[PDB]
Amino acid sequence: MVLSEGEWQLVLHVWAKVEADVAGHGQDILIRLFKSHPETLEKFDRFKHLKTEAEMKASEDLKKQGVTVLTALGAILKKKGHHEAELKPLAQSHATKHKIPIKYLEFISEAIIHVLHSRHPGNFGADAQGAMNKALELFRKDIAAKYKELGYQG
Ligand code: HEM
Repeated sequence: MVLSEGEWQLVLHVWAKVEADVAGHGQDILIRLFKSHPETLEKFDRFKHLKTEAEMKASEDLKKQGVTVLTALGAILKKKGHHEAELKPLAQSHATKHKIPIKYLEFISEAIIHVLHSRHPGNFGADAQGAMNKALELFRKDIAAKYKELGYQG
């Protein structure tokens, strides 16, 4: 798949809004993820013990990982599909170190779209959400194909 320049623009516009508060959005997304798909929290050795949303919210470690996730994602989106270099190390660690099934990347994709919709209704209408969704689908597709080359699930 391939996004048009129109589509990239919709994604980068809402993204520029996200980047006004990386840590806040990170936290919101990860929390959404953990609340919606609690099995995912188990993958995080450092924060697997967190029992409630309040505990999630007060975790400095959780807030650091949200910033890490978003910074890496942002760098990929800003590539506008030319992300081969960035995907390599992410695919390797997620497939062989962390062991993250594609299914889990679909779950965070869902948390991403949920938070953007909630926080940026003005810049996240139906066309922008379509474009975001295509952007993440490309990402997931390309990561799935690297998983396969690495010898893991796809
Ligand atoms: C938006 C898709 C994702 C991005 C861009 C992302 C990015 C990253 C980055 C940049 C790191 C640190 C470097 C590394 O280990 O490669 C990281 C670590 C990690 N990721 Fe992700 N990740 C994503 C999805 C997920 C999901 C869905 C999970 C689990 C459900 C996951 C689990 C982990 C874990 C367990 C680590 C190590 C945390 C620690 O330091 O113990 N990742 N991720």
